[PDB]
Amino acid sequence: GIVEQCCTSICSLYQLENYCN
Amino acid sequence: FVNQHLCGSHLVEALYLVCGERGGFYVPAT
Repeated sequence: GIVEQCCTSICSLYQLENYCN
Repeated sequence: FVNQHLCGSHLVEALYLVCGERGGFYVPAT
């Protein structure tokens, strides 16, 4: 869940790429 | 790119910079 991952917590390009796949 | 809290259009921008520029995008046009 991109919102729970980035709005709520800290996320990085490493995780962002999984939402690109 | 730097790791930080990202939301809304800023989140979409980050996704674009990392992967939309590779052609891997679904573009949420609004």
